[PDB]
Amino acid sequence: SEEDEEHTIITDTELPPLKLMHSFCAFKADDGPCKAIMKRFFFNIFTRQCEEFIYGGCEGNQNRFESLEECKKMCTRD
Amino acid sequence: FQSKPNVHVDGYFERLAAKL
Repeated sequence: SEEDEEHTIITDTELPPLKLMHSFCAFKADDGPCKAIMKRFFFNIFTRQCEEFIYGGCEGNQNRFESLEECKKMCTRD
Repeated sequence: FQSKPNVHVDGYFERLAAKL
């Protein structure tokens, strides 16, 4: 489990490697510091699926989408 | 970056806890 974008990055297991559209698709899902309960989606590089998480409403990172489809578009090829 | 079985930031589940 290593992925690359333009320059490359490694982590700890084995399934044929992903050239990620954008680097942020491999960032951990981040709730941020605010306390709301917002259902959002992010790309999980280990299951290779877009998955649900709870966003607090502020800050965080780019691996965060309002829909399954919006997430596919950014973090999945064609 | 995500690491094997750690796809969320530190304290995600503990903070989530408290919200729900």
